[PDB]
Amino acid sequence: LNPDPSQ
Amino acid sequence: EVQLVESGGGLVQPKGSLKISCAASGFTFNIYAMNWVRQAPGKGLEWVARIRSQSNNYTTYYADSVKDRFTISRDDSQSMLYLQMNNLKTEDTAMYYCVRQMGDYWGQGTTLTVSSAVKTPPSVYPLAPGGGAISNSMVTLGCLVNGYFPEPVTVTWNAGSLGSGVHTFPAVLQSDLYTLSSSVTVPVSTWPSEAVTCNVAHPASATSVDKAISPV
Amino acid sequence: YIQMTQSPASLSVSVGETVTITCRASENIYSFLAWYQQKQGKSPQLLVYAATNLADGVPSRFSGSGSGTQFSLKINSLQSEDFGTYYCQHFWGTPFTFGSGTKLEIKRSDAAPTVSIFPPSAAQLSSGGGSVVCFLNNFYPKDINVKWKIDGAERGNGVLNSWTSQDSADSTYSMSSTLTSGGDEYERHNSYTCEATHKTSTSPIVKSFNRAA
Ligand SMILES: *[C@@H]1O[C@H](CO)[C@@H](O[C@@H]2O[C@H](CO)[C@@H](O[C@@H]3O[C@H](CO)[C@@H](O)[C@H](O[C@H]4O[C@H](CO)[C@@H](O)[C@H](O)[C@@H]4O)[C@@H]3O)[C@H](O)[C@H]2NC(C)=O)[C@H](O)[C@H]1NC(C)=O
Repeated sequence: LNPDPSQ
Repeated sequence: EVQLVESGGGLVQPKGSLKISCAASGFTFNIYAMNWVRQAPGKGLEWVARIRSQSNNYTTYYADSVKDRFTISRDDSQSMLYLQMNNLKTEDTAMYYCVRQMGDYWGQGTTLTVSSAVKTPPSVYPLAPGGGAISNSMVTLGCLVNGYFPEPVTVTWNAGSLGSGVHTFPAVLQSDLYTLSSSVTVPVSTWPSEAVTCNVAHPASATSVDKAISPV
Repeated sequence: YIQMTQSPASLSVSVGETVTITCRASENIYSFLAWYQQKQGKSPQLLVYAATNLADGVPSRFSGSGSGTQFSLKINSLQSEDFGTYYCQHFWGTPFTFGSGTKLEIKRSDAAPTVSIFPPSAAQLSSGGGSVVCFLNNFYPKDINVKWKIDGAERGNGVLNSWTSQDSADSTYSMSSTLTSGGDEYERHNSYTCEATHKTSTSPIVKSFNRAA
């Protein structure tokens, strides 16, 4: 569930 | 499970440097964004800094009050997160948290104390009842702990046998020195018929004191 | 920078009662918001992520709702364990700022304090020190008045008080009061009194000792 979200 | 263990925190002279650490395990560290969050004693949570994963070029974010002064980094090879803190100020005194991604897991915290006050062992006193005319089957006893720096201290009763009836009070500063009392309630059958001792520890000054409470 | 203003600062709440803590964002933060519950002495724990999603190992009574600008956490039939401080955080652009906090207390029936007085320790006298300690134990509600009396004459000098956080067991409060005097100043009197006045009574609880006795 997204470890490093880019927005 | 997922775990983040913080370390490295302690007393640092203002205008000094410290490098606090965060060890990660139970999850794929190198794919997660990581951040640090701080909490000054009694105050609310303040976000400090963040770092993205290798795949996103390790791009970093900081808070205005901490920028140019704190540098967040990570060793992916060892699953470690760091915070280099240079030119520390008084308002940087806090519990520092290592938080994963957007906040699903937090570590337990290390304390940072920025102060020019000197490390001092406490004076431990037994608190025994006085005057007389007892209006309770349970008698309350205590231990006063006077003049110590820095926090924290650890008070327990009878090697840990007395789990309940025990109130450990916060602490207060007056002249760069801390002071707290602890209270314990035991039956009259229990005392002085048994030996009720308090176990004061002060990790910093390497002090360990055990005081029995004696009838006056 | 986006400011989050939390309301209310503090809540006093009976078990089984339902409560709603709200959080408003200065600008549109969409759904990038989380709710945390912290307990005193412990680290925060994630309650809701993305404004409306219940996190693992969090009871169903915790309801997250909202999008855009106005968010609110809702607790259904608050259980004794739900005591603590509740924080919100947004994550729409650095810095990810927090709410100011909501302090949540358990509502409980009234209870009078159990007062104990203590003479300066024998060890502290061999040190030139005179501290008089008074314990006020297991009362509710939180606010409580302490007055000191030395030889009948009332003191308001070197008294410092510490309260405890509401404990998990009986939901009560405790407080210590400490008169720290000259050490030489102590031997110039003998009658020592600790006066506690609490909601539960107009008659102050008096506990006292004589030094020369
Ligand atoms: C994190 O940073 C890294 C390293 O900088 C970065 O890796 C690379 O991405 C960039 C694109 O952002 C790549 O650069 C391109 O390379 C291609 C293929 O060789 C070129 O055709 C492109 O040329 C254009 O731009 C030039 C000017 O810069 C012009 O001269 C030209 O006319 C074109 O318009 C472009 O330069 C680079 O090749 C890769 N390298 C790797 C290691 O793959 C990465 O993008 C960053 N990560 C993230 C998530 O942003």
